[PDB]
Amino acid sequence: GSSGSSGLTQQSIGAAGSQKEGPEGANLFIYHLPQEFGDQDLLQMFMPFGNVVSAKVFIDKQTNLSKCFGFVSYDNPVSAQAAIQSMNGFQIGMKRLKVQLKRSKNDSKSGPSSG
Repeated sequence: GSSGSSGLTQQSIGAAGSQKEGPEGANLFIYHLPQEFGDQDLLQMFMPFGNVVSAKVFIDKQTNLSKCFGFVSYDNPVSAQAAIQSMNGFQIGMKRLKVQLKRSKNDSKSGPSSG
């Protein structure tokens, strides 16, 4: 496990380490992350599912080490789901992962009207 590849890629976006988010309704929060995983990893971990808009990791204020959880967001709530669908409970290393999009009480999606 923990396989990686440094294949020369011409993908220059600049999301690694950014508290940015997509459109209202779309969100992604990774929890129960390993020590091996960091900031970039998470990005290249969700990239496969789609073009991640935001991808960052939190750090403890006592152990100065990853909080075992990071934030993420897509361009829409339709793609962000694709990830969780599988990621949700992704058995990594010896444990499982926990991904969930920031819950939303009131979501007003101005869709098609007078149709």
